[PDB]
Amino acid sequence: RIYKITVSEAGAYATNKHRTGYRAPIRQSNYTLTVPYDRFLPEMIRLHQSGAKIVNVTSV
Amino acid sequence: SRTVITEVIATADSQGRFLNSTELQAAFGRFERAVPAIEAARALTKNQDALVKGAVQAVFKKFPYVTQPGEKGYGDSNQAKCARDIGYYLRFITYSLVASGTGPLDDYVIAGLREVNRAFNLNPLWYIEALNYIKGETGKLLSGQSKTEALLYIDHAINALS
Amino acid sequence: SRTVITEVIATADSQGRFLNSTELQAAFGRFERAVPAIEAARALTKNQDALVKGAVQAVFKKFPYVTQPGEKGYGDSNQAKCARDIGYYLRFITYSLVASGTGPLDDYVIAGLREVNRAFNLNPLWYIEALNYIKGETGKLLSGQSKTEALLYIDHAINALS
Amino acid sequence: SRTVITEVIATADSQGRFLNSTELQAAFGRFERAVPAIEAARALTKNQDALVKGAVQAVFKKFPYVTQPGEKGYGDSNQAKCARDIGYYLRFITYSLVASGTGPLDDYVIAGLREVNRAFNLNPLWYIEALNYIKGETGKLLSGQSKTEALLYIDHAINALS
Amino acid sequence: FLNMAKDLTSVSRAEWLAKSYTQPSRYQQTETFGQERIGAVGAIETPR
Amino acid sequence: LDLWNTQGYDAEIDSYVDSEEYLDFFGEDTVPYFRGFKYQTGQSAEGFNRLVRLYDGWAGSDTDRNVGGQVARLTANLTRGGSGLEPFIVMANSRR
Amino acid sequence: MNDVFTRAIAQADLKGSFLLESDLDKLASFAKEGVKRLDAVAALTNNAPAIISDAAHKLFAEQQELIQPGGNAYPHRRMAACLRDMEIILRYVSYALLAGDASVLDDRCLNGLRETYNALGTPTQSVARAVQLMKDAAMVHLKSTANVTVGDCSSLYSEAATYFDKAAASIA
Amino acid sequence: MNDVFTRAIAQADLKGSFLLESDLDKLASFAKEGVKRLDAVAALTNNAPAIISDAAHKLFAEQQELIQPGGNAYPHRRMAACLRDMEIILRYVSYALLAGDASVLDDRCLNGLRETYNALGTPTQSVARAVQLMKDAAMVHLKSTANVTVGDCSSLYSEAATYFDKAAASIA
Amino acid sequence: MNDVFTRAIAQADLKGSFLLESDLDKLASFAKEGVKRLDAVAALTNNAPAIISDAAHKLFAEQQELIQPGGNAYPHRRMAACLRDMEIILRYVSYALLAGDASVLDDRCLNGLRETYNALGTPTQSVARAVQLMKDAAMVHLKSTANVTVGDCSSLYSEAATYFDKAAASIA
Amino acid sequence: MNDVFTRAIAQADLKGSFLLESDLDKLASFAKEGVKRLDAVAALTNNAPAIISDAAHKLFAEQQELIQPGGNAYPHRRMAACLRDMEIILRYVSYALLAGDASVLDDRCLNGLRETYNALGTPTQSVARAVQLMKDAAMVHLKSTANVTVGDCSSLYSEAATYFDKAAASIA
Amino acid sequence: MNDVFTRAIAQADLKGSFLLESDLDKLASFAKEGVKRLDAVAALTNNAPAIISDAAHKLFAEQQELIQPGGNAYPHRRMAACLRDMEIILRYVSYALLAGDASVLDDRCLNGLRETYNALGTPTQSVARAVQLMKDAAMVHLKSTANVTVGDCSSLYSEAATYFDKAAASIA
Ligand SMILES: CCC1=C(C)/C(=C/C2=NC(=C\c3[nH]c(/C=C4\NC(=O)[C@H](C)[C@H]4CC)c(C)c3CCC(=O)O)/C(CCC(=O)O)=C2C)NC1=O
Ligand SMILES: CCC1=C(C)/C(=C/C2=NC(=C\c3[nH]c(/C=C4\NC(=O)[C@H](C)[C@H]4CC)c(C)c3CCC(=O)O)/C(CCC(=O)O)=C2C)NC1=O
Ligand SMILES: CCC1=C(C)/C(=C/C2=NC(=C\c3[nH]c(/C=C4\NC(=O)[C@H](C)[C@H]4CC)c(C)c3CCC(=O)O)/C(CCC(=O)O)=C2C)NC1=O
Ligand SMILES: CCC1=C(C)/C(=C/C2=NC(=C\c3[nH]c(/C=C4\NC(=O)[C@H](C)[C@H]4CC)c(C)c3CCC(=O)O)/C(CCC(=O)O)=C2C)NC1=O
Ligand SMILES: CCC1=C(C)/C(=C/C2=NC(=C\c3[nH]c(/C=C4\NC(=O)[C@H](C)[C@H]4CC)c(C)c3CCC(=O)O)/C(CCC(=O)O)=C2C)NC1=O
Ligand SMILES: CCC1=C(C)/C(=C/C2=NC(=C\c3[nH]c(/C=C4\NC(=O)[C@H](C)[C@H]4CC)c(C)c3CCC(=O)O)/C(CCC(=O)O)=C2C)NC1=O
Ligand SMILES: CCC1=C(C)/C(=C/C2=NC(=C\c3[nH]c(/C=C4\NC(=O)[C@H](C)[C@H]4CC)c(C)c3CCC(=O)O)/C(CCC(=O)O)=C2C)NC1=O
Ligand SMILES: CCC1=C(C)/C(=C/C2=NC(=C\c3[nH]c(/C=C4\NC(=O)[C@H](C)[C@H]4CC)c(C)c3CCC(=O)O)/C(CCC(=O)O)=C2C)NC1=O
Ligand SMILES: CCC1=C(C)/C(=C/C2=NC(=C\c3[nH]c(/C=C4\NC(=O)[C@H](C)[C@H]4CC)c(C)c3CCC(=O)O)/C(CCC(=O)O)=C2C)NC1=O
Ligand SMILES: CCC1=C(C)/C(=C/C2=NC(=C\c3[nH]c(/C=C4\NC(=O)[C@H](C)[C@H]4CC)c(C)c3CCC(=O)O)/C(CCC(=O)O)=C2C)NC1=O
Ligand SMILES: CCC1=C(C)/C(=C/C2=NC(=C\c3[nH]c(/C=C4\NC(=O)[C@H](C)[C@H]4CC)c(C)c3CCC(=O)O)/C(CCC(=O)O)=C2C)NC1=O
Repeated sequence: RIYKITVSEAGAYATNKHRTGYRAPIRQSNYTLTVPYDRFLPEMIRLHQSGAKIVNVTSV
Repeated sequence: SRTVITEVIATADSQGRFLNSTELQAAFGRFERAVPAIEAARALTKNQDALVKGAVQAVFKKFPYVTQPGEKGYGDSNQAKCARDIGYYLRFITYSLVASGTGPLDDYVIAGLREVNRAFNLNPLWYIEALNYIKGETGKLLSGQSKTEALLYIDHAINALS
Repeated sequence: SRTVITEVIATADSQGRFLNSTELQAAFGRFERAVPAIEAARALTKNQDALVKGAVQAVFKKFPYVTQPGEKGYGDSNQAKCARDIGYYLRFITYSLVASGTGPLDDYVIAGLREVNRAFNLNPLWYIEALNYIKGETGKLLSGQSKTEALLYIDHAINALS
Repeated sequence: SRTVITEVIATADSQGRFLNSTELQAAFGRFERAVPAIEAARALTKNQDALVKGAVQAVFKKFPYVTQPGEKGYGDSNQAKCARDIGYYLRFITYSLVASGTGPLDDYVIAGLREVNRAFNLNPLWYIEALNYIKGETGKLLSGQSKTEALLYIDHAINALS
Repeated sequence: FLNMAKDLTSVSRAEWLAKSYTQPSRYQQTETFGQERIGAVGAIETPR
Repeated sequence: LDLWNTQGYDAEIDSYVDSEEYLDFFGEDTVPYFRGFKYQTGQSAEGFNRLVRLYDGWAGSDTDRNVGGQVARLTANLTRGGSGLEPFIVMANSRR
Repeated sequence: MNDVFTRAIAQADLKGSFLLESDLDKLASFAKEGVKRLDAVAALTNNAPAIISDAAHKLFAEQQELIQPGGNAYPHRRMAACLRDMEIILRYVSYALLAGDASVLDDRCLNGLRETYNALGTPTQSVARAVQLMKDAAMVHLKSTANVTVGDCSSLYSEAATYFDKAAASIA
Repeated sequence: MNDVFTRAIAQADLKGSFLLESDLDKLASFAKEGVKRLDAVAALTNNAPAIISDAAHKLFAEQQELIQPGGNAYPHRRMAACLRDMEIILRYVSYALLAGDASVLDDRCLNGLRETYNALGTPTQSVARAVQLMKDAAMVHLKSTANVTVGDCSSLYSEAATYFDKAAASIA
Repeated sequence: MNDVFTRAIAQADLKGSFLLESDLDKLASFAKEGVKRLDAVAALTNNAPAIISDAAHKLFAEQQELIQPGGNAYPHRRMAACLRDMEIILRYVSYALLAGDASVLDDRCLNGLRETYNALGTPTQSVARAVQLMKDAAMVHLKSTANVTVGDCSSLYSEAATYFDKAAASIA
Repeated sequence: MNDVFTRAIAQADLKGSFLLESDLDKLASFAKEGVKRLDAVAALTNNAPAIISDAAHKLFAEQQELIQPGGNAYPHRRMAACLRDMEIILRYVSYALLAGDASVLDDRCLNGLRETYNALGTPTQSVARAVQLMKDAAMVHLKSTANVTVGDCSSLYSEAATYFDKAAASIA
Repeated sequence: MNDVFTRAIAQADLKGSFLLESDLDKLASFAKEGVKRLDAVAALTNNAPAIISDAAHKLFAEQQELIQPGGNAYPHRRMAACLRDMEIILRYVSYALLAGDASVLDDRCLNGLRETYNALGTPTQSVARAVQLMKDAAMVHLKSTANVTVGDCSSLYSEAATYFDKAAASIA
């Protein structure tokens, strides 16, 4: 199915951006992305690697 | 901060695979080399006040002009900030020695160094000359591989500030 | 091939930075423990004959159902290129020892292993039995750090075959 | 370079459409302000030598510690390069005034400014002082609006340096 | 040689060096030279 | 090629779009643009040249309606690693 | 991309020189006659569909082979692409008329266009013919003195003519 | 996500002080145990397929409802997802064991792992039981003294058990 | 990307044979002077800004044509690009010094660099001069006896000279 | 994204009727005094780093806890982020001033900033204090009667104060 | 892409005419024979692994140099690529058999394959030989009468052979 992942960044993403430098224009922290089941795992791993914080996931 | 063990784990998780022979390689090297690094950390910690005062006076030496009235080094608050900043740099050097990786250095001074110094009109050459002072001091204060461990981190700090 | 040197140069290049202290420390570790690895490589190269013959015989003992007619192990040519394959595995394991990284194994054997074995209907358990035997007499032939270094690569090849 | 007309055309082109009322009104504003800007450039061109000499002298007055032996401000070559730099800045300020956009500055001076100044250890504060001088004498050289445009461009340069 | 001598000695070295530094280069290259050569001025100056 | 062969076309597109390169430079909100006209870290010094070869100008397209078809441009350069004339450039930069 | 002012600045930078009094006078004159330039640009922009329709009708009357089966404008796709090309060329010519420099044309409009047409098989003589027809259609709207203060604007007519010619010359 | 040394640096900077001598002594003790720790993590990474396979055999022997049609380990697709999830959990356990820190586990998967399993409806108690079986197999392979010099490692088994427990308790 | 070990393996595999006894001896020797090789690589990395700055000063003294209005390194942007290239080439030289082979240098830095400069209109002779000046400023810091054990490294100096000269001959 | 004219047009369209003569007079007045608006925006822009530096010095003199280790602006990068946020707020305030409408500030900079700071752990009240300090420095710089012909611009001062106060209120 | 119908339509469009009665008759015959075409395509698809394995065995018995160290199918990786390429070519041949047209084979599979193999160092003669062995195995399976209703399908045999040898001709 499709799952909505609400993402937050509380500093791990912040320090990664501080090291690498702002490299695409800055954006707000809390945001939500819809992901299908096929792309569910890679998107999850990608968020975890980036230092992103996921506050909740909803199935619809 | 991104250190040797941490970089191992991050590389392994990036590729979605385990810890292989090379990653165990790096981990063993770090674990065996910790001892010179931590003794260097102890030596730098015990001699912190002498080092920071020497570096502060070195900055006032190679930059005599900063001290006159109307300049940035004049005032007790400004020189206290000088001492505190040199102590910060020394503390993060010791942290990087303990961690066996410049991660503490990068994340606590390097990231955001240039634009902060631009904003507050702090000349990086002051801190470069101070850190060269600590470099020369520890070249004498340390013996063996610990000297190399301290001096490599000091030179990384120089390369960042330069 | 990706070795310690190749890995550190790749990670330095991707970030566009000079080789820092941690990479130099890893390189020093590789250079220091080359000597046990090259000793292991010399031991395995010298003993390759009895090694490969024993491994083939171990495969036949563990899979006696392969030598009968109508099956893979039947024939003299099939025997000869069984031995050829085990010699390949041994040679690339020695390459891995010398290079202080599993890069030769990945690149030459592991990359494309499963689809080749599926196309020609080669049981990976045949080769796991051969490498388990080789693992057995590595202890007989090797000692100290040398033995563990060879065991790492043999286990890596078995894991990939798994 | 990034001027009023070029930005207008770039926005129209990026959206793949002709020039409408908004864009023509912007170009109209550019064509009106051309008069004060062009004759401010004329006045700045006329007094270029005095302005450059005064800016260099102001730098030395504010930074007396550069001119004694051993550092950047010492030597005929260094002082000639100082005159050349201040003339560069003035030239591109007049260019920007004529072109009615910070395109000349942004493209020739500001782009790469910090990396270059860092590499050659040129303090941006020297040029900030020189441009503040230039601002002081353009205050009295120019009247009405021309003063306004020349100040906008001088301050854009200053802001980029700081 | 008299002209070369006058330029060398008569005047100060400072303005001599200043005018030598601003002499037009023999490479007559604008800033966009090089991007006009590979034809990528537009592909670079497009707004992000 | 292996990715498309083993997992199809969609996975091949997802590799490009889920790549760390894409997210570093474009990241979910900016349109892609031509980066390779400036030095990129990890570039191979032939990437600039390969992009100049791939780029056809502002009025150029990548159409499949060109007379010969839609044909590859970088195969020999990619496989060889370069023009193959560099050793001879080194020889020339010696005596003659 | 450059306008007239940036072209002058670029030429002066090759000399390491400030802008001369004469060149500043030329730029001031360009600016003072900018309202006429704006009216010419508005004439090209506002009458663009008329210009393109006139040029298309004349082009396909002169060259019937472009709209037969096998022609370069036969199916709806090829004709749509042809009309898009004409619109694009007129759009960039108006950009150049506003800027005062043919730089926008050479940097963007005509950058890889001859090679594009050559690889496609488009008869570039016919494209240049369409561009000339557009020039003819655009001169009548540029010269129209209705609803605008009457004055001397022959220079703008000549400049627009030369931009259309530069497009056509780059094509063919 | 940070190592034991980086953790100690973290508290040291939060209080702003240089690293204390006792904390330095603890870090030196850890770096002394480091070689034992590398043997342990090498055991974990080396025997991973056997660990997963044994844990799976036992888990689907003790719970057939996952195997039956309509179960959550049915069909091949779900069974492969189960095996992959055990793989990922063991990978993170080895990562934490090498790092010596437990938050490198919670900030990697366990933060969203429970919410994911609640969305998919996977019984978290089954995943916890799978991780516990993996723990048993990991202790069995860890305590093996063949081809490695003999010595006590009680701290390492305790730490590995705590990490397995943290995974199985954060999922459930 | 090849070092000496992988290059030896590649040759041995084209032959289809194990590494010979003399090959193992050469590789053991390489690993033996690996410490001095690391000293040289650290000398190049720690002193990069000084090497680049010295090379730039001498280069722009010699060829002042490069930095006058119109020169290829004249505006701030192109001068910064110049310094960036110098740092890149020095970085790849240091990589080649670490690996013991120039394969990384040639493959990732030099194979297309000259035609890049030609495409942009950059004088390749001046780039080669800059690389030579970098070699000069790097030998002085490379031989610095302070801070390291005194010993013999003439072979390393020759190897680094070959890397720098190959860069200069490739670019020119 | 609106300005005064677009907002007025929006209300006129919701009522479904033409703009009234009172509205036309109001907007004609707005455009007549837009010269003062340009002066105010130029004053805000030309002195932006001075405003930010002054406000930072004041804020870090008053709120000393941020600077100290463990404070929100202690790690040297967090100071960089503080400065970046202050500059962003100033930039959007100047945008809104030029527009005459506060919607551009809100919809693009302030709508999520509260949740961002709360997720981060930043003290929002100190951010509001920084915004007010920026308001004070900006008022000092706009009221500078030099460099411009003297005139009554109390409306501009009030408008800028409203934008700063509204930004502070939305932040905290 | 083209099938037989779409080519016919394409030439008819080039003339600008309808499809003549003879062309419609040929297409009717094609569609009548379509069920035999489907049987041929399913024979190619169903027995594909057998075809690839037989071709590989024959090819590597014939050319043992390919599987010796230094051969172009020596390491596992090159052997996997070899088998992958054979599968890909057979798959595009099955596509062309179903379509009745060799267009997809040319456009996709053989677009630039000879230059690819020349740059890789791949012997194009051996690739063509592999295509011939695949053709032989395919004819063995396609002539099979088991599980199909007996009938004359020689046109399909000859057409399949033309696709195979066209691939082999383009490669070598
Ligand atoms: C639309 C424009 C926009 C804004 C304005 C914005 C604010 C913003 N501020 C941030 C961090 C921050 N912001 C601040 C600044 C505050 N804390 C200090 O106490 C100061 C008093 C005060 C500044 C006035 C600090 C210190 C951080 C770092 C937080 C951390 O790393 O822990 C971050 C997270 C950085 C990242 O994820 O890489 C954002 C997104 N984001 C946007 O997209
Ligand atoms: C944890 C890492 C870290 C660093 C390195 C750091 C540097 C730093 N030093 C500062 C103050 C300062 N630091 C100095 C240092 C000068 N005094 C003179 O005697 C010398 C020439 C020179 C030192 C060598 C001065 C003059 C100031 C006052 C800046 C001002 O004008 O407000 C400030 C402004 C914020 C504040 O202290 O209130 C920063 C950001 N801050 C950090 O959080
Ligand atoms: C890079 C290193 C490398 C490896 C490891 C490798 C394995 C390998 N062995 C092969 C032959 C083979 N090898 C075997 C293996 C033996 N036969 C029996 O006596 C034993 C039970 C069994 C081993 C324990 C068999 C059964 C074949 C038959 C394939 C065929 O008939 O085509 C083949 C097919 C090529 C050929 O026809 O010779 C490959 C790819 N090839 C490589 O290039
Ligand atoms: C058009 C764009 C542009 C600008 C603006 C520019 C400035 C510039 N001036 C330079 C030299 C210099 N410029 C100065 C300036 C100093 N002289 C002292 O009297 C003062 C304290 C101070 C001036 C206020 C100095 C000392 C150098 C020599 C630095 C060195 O070689 O170590 C350099 C280094 C390269 C060279 O030596 O030519 C640059 C890039 N270059 C450009 O291409
Ligand atoms: C990884 C290996 C690698 C290298 C080294 C490399 C160099 C490189 N240099 C470039 C431009 C340049 N390079 C230079 C440097 C030269 N001109 C100066 O006069 C000097 C004589 C000389 C340096 C010593 C200059 C001035 C430019 C700007 C050219 C232009 O765009 O006009 C560019 C074009 C993109 C850009 O402007 O950033 C590349 C890709 N690329 C690579 O992939
Ligand atoms: C909103 C977009 C916009 C437009 C369109 C615009 C055009 C414009 N045309 C003007 C008059 C004029 N317009 C023209 C041009 C005409 N003369 C000939 O009849 C030609 C057919 C034609 C030009 C090709 C001339 C000659 C003047 C008189 C001004 C002069 O001669 O200097 C004026 C000044 C009014 C005055 O005479 O005092 C403007 C502002 N301005 C704008 O902001
Ligand atoms: C990025 C961090 C991460 C998370 C959050 C994670 C959990 C996780 N488990 C998943 C599915 C699954 N997970 C399981 C787990 C099995 N079910 C029970 O029977 C077993 C006891 C248990 C073994 C642990 C199953 C059966 C599915 C398939 C769910 C379905 O499709 O119905 C998925 C979705 C897979 C996809 O859509 O591609 C995720 C993300 N793995 C990770 O690497
Ligand atoms: C390159 C990868 C690598 C390997 C192969 C490795 C094995 C290894 N084990 C060692 C000692 C040891 N290793 C262990 C651990 C074992 N004790 C029990 O048998 C357990 C089953 C097991 C751990 C769970 C112990 C107890 C020692 C002796 C104590 C000590 O020397 O510190 C040593 C130190 C001997 C020396 O080099 O001088 C090595 C290198 N270490 C590595 O970094
Ligand atoms: C942190 C990473 C790291 C580095 C950087 C490192 C370098 C390093 N090289 C060493 C030996 C040495 N180093 C050198 C190199 C110097 N001799 C010449 O004067 C040259 C000027 C110069 C090199 C070009 C030499 C010749 C030796 C002695 C060789 C030997 O040990 O037999 C030593 C001391 C070991 C000893 O002599 O007992 C160190 C620490 N080791 C490390 O773990
Ligand atoms: C290129 C950018 C640009 C700017 C900056 C600009 C400002 C500008 N300010 C002007 C005078 C003025 N400027 C101001 C500004 C006020 N004076 C008070 O001291 C306040 C402190 C200050 C508010 C910030 C005032 C009130 C006038 C006179 C208004 C009038 O003419 O009635 C004028 C008309 C002068 C004339 O032609 O007679 C302009 C065009 N125009 C531009 O095209
Ligand atoms: C789901 C996929 C699908 C397939 C596979 C399919 C095949 C198919 N084959 C058929 C008969 C046939 N099939 C063949 C072809 C075979 N005869 C010879 O042995 C040749 C070796 C060989 C050709 C390669 C022939 C000759 C007929 C008799 C009908 C006719 O000749 O028109 C028929 C007509 C009904 C029948 O007689 O059984 C169908 C529908 N249709 C489908 O929808």
